[PDB]
Amino acid sequence: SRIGNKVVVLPAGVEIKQDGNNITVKGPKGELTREFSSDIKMNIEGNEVTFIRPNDSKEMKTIHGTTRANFNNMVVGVSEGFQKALELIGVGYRAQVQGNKLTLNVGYSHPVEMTAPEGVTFEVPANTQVIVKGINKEVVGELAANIRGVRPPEPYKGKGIRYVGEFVRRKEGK
Amino acid sequence: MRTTYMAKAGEVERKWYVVDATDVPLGRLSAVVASVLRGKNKPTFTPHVDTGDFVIVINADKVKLTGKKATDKIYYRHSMYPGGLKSVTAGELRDKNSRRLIETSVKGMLPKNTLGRKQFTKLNVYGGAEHPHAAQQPEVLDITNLI
Amino acid sequence: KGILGKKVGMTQIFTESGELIPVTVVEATPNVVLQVKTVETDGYEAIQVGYQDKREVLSNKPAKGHVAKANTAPKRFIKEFKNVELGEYEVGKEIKVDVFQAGDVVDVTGTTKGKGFQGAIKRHGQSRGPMSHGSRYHRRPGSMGPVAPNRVFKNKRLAGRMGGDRVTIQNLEVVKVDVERNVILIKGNIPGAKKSLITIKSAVKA
Amino acid sequence: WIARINAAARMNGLSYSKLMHGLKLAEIDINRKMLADLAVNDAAAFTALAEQAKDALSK
Amino acid sequence: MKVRPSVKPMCEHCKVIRRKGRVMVICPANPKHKQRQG
RNA sequence: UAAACGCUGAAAGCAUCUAAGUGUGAAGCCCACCUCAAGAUGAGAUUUCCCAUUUCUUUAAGAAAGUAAGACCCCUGAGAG
RNA sequence: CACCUCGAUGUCGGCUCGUCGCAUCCUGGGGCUGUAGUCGGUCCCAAGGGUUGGGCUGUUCGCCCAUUAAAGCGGCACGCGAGCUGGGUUCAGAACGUCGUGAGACAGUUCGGUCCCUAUCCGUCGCGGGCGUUGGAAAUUUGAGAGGAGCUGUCCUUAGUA
Ligand SMILES: [K+]
Ligand SMILES: [K+]
Ligand SMILES: [K+]
Ligand SMILES: [K+]
Ligand SMILES: [K+]
Ligand SMILES: [K+]
Ligand SMILES: [K+]
Ligand SMILES: [K+]
Ligand SMILES: [K+]
Ligand SMILES: [Mg+2]
Ligand SMILES: [Mg+2]
Ligand SMILES: [Mg+2]
Ligand SMILES: [Mg+2]
Ligand SMILES: [Mg+2]
Ligand SMILES: [Mg+2]
Ligand SMILES: [Mg+2]
Ligand SMILES: [Mg+2]
Ligand SMILES: [Mg+2]
Ligand SMILES: [Mg+2]
Ligand SMILES: [Mg+2]
Ligand SMILES: [Zn+2]
Repeated sequence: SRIGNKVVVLPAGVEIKQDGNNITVKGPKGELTREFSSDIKMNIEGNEVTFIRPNDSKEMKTIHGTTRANFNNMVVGVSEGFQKALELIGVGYRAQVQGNKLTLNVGYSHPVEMTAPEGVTFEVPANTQVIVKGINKEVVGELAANIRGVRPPEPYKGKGIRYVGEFVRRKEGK
Repeated sequence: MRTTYMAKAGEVERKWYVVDATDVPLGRLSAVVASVLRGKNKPTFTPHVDTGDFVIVINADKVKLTGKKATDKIYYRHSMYPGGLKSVTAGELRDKNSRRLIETSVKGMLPKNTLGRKQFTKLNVYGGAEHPHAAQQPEVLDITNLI
Repeated sequence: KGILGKKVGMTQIFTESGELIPVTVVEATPNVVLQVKTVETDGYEAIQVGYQDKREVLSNKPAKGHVAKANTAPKRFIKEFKNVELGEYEVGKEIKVDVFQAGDVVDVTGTTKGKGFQGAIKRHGQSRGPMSHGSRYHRRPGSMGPVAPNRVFKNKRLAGRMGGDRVTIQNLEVVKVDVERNVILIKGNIPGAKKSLITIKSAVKA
Repeated sequence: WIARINAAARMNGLSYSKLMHGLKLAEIDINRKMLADLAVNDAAAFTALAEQAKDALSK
Repeated sequence: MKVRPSVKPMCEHCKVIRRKGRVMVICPANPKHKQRQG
């Protein structure tokens, strides 16, 4: 039971480039780079990569797990990417995307406009559903969190923007 | 017999030293520099005469601040007007005005008198690795063993 | 955009729709760019500007030499304008009132009229003491502070010389521009006595 | 005198405390006044004293 | 958020953690249980 | 940046706003706006002007005495006092 | 308690002038709610600014009237009398109730009752002279640093929408 020890595979044709630090990963979706710690040692097989720590100190255990998780996220994002699904609920709440721009009408006197970075895209399969899709898990989560915070869910009537499937406790406001 | 040697102003030669502050704790750098500026490193030291050597500090922007000093060490100053207390963190000083950071540190360690202020003037701090005092032919002063 | 002029005086003007507005008449004989300052030679970007041609007997050889570059007569007033496009200016170039169009919002700088030595009541708008009921405290500057400090805190405002200070009025309006007469009509009132120097600049706030 | 002796000892590769301890071991009784005088004036003589002190410390 | 010197779990869902050197109790079930030490 | 809210994330297979990494966030903090300000003895910077004179001592960063650029005395005054 | 002051440290309230603390009255940010909305309650962060005009009373306080976004709480010799006032405390006069055989007194009231000082030093607000700033001059300047400012209502619209 240890994320740091668990091995990481390289699916499909994902490739990794090494360096003293700043490991890079490339594949169908794109490229990514993270400056991993200089203490955790990464061992590379033909398709498998594993991580080793010098000792069993608190700091080494912690950093080992973090680096393994970061590297695994990079690989999975490069292979398949990440998506955050948001489901806005409201009488006239709607969303629509013109390229990298998301326009939201959620009851405010003005529409809300959001701009994705080059590494992210908005799907908007319907006017009430949005999907933030990207390669970097951090950026995908950050953009999804910002969209939700534009108008977070409220308990009394369920209105607002929600993460798809997230529990939203509801109060029986009289 | 009253034969103790006493230095005279202008007879003693003051050299020029270059000190690299890269990744050196602020206080330890200041302490060694203060001793050099006072002249405590030379046998001819005379307390009532200036006999120390000039010092040039480079890479002041890379001075080291251990612990949370970068965010928690606060430098205060009062304008002498009511409620005129101003503050700036050591980290902000390092980022924007590193010369002031080193100079304040060294001022604290020099004597608070005419001789001390004159000795302080012999200091020269520069963020970055280059200084304009090549004409003075300064020599490197390793301090790794002095800190 | 900026220019230097002379505070001619105050009058009023009828605008369209018949409204009556007070204006200050500021005359600005074409100013001359006397020097251009750059980052290379001076460390900052600005243009030095001269105004109000001066009789030769009133000038010095150094002053005449300085203006020799611009190739003009000696100037009484010289000031530097910043936050402008150095490319559009060069030594010897002239600046006229037509730089500003009617309806432009500008900041006007001057030197306030001098009131000389004045008491606290006038100088700082402090309150008087009662004039009757046995009061022997009429126009005095109030207490000097608490006992504990054994001193008086700075900024304890007292009597002294009043006026003569550099004052800027922001967001005035250029009511009209008369190029033939080198006149600018600015809605409102501006600091300084008549014939004093005035500095018109495009409002920073805008 | 102590300050001047310390400076000279550092230049010779030794601390003032080490130098005084070494001189005591080596049986040297030259006092601080004479030591400081040598440091300023007779650098060679002070160096010889420092060498003897270091030898005594090593032993 | 209850800011008190004594922060303790109130239901089995309450979890005690430390953020930025401060003790905190976070409960996904009942937001009233949210506590910070101060 | 505060409180607060996070994103990613292990220690602790989970969970987790934090340990690393990364973001939002107040009439507050630093700017932004206005004024003073190089006696800032750390006395800064730019443009322009004058020109290397004479006598005597001593190699003196010497002394005094005509001046240059310029300033002032004095006199007429106020927008200043 | 009795440690400084009895070869004197002026004692309430008010006025003039403020300054500071935050345990925050309004405004700003946020969590929880027995938070539907409008209102709120409680807690957290926040001292930038603001935080009233009267009737009564010497009053502080307090009550009341009418407003305000709010009408904060405190320190500074219960700040500030060589800055002001002197209504009260409190001198000498006189009177009431009361006490005393009495002179007188308060376990109490009421009317009337001298508020001195030309600023030496520091400090504070303004203004000059000298010298310095390394040849002598005339202007224009950067900004180390410092000060000022910092408040807020109502209405319309979004929308009688959520
Ligand atoms: K100067
Ligand atoms: K007494
Ligand atoms: K107060
Ligand atoms: K609340
Ligand atoms: K405040
Ligand atoms: K009253
Ligand atoms: K008095
Ligand atoms: K007094
Ligand atoms: K004194
Ligand atoms: Mg009044
Ligand atoms: Mg004092
Ligand atoms: Mg309890
Ligand atoms: Mg006793
Ligand atoms: Mg006495
Ligand atoms: Mg608080
Ligand atoms: Mg009446
Ligand atoms: Mg008092
Ligand atoms: Mg007094
Ligand atoms: Mg009787
Ligand atoms: Mg009478
Ligand atoms: Zn709970």
